[PDB]
Amino acid sequence: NPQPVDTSNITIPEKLEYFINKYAEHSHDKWSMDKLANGWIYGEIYSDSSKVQPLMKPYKLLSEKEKEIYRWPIKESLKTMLAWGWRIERTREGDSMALYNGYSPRAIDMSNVTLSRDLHAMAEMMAENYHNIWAKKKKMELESKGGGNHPLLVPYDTLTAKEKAKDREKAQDILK
Amino acid sequence: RDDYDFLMQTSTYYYSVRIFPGQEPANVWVGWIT
Amino acid sequence: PGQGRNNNGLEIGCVVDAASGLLTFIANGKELSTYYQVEPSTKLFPAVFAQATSPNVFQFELGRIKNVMPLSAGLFKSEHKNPVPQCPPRLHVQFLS
Repeated sequence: NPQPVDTSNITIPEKLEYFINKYAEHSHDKWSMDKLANGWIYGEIYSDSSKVQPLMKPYKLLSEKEKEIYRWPIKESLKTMLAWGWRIERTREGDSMALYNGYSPRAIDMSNVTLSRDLHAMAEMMAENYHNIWAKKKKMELESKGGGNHPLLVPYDTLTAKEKAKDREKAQDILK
Repeated sequence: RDDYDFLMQTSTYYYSVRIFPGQEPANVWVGWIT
Repeated sequence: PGQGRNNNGLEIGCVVDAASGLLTFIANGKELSTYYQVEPSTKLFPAVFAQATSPNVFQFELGRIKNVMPLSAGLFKSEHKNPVPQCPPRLHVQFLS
């Protein structure tokens, strides 16, 4: 019985606004690389068939509604993390990089940097709760069709490596 | 274009190291040892 | 500049002047403040010390910058006047153990 950690009562802080902006930027760059790898090209008018998209212009030039598309999952994920209360502190080098602060696709190659032992426990239990949210929506739309066990509806532990890889990589990307 | 005469007469030597993405630069030291 | 070395490069250049004994370091095209003056007849080994946080950690490059003899010319007596960079089989990476 999927039981996502409810975070609507919790409120998003000011301190994470820059992080939300920069992670939305990174997601926008990763989307740009994905589309350029598919072969997409920038254009003033959007046409999915003709491989054309204005949104390879920078995330800042993206309109706020298109920005919120990336923002809302990031805000929800970070709120869900913050419900457990994980003390996420900006260190001296964090506020240091702060004061330090189609285009050529430039985003950090995230496979190279590695989370720790304890951060991997962090990310695995994220992916548990996180698949839990996915299974909640899957079960709701399941009652919509009226019944039948979904092949991946089994719990997170019952899931094997391949279907859990998507959730691991989302969690480890966000932690990295 | 490097000047051939100065390049020939000079005794200055060079090597470079490329710190790959994802490796912490603070963890890497570059130089010479005896 | 900061975090943005994983974009590309982070090439740290080591420049040695055998005639003068002056050791200078360049980083992304700028001369670093650090400089060392060594005694005459000092034998200096190219060395990089790194604590690895990635599967791919650092890469020796034997290239030559403007107006500077590459490393192979200084290392090998036969190639003392050869401007082309070289990595003969004798040269190899050694690690402390």
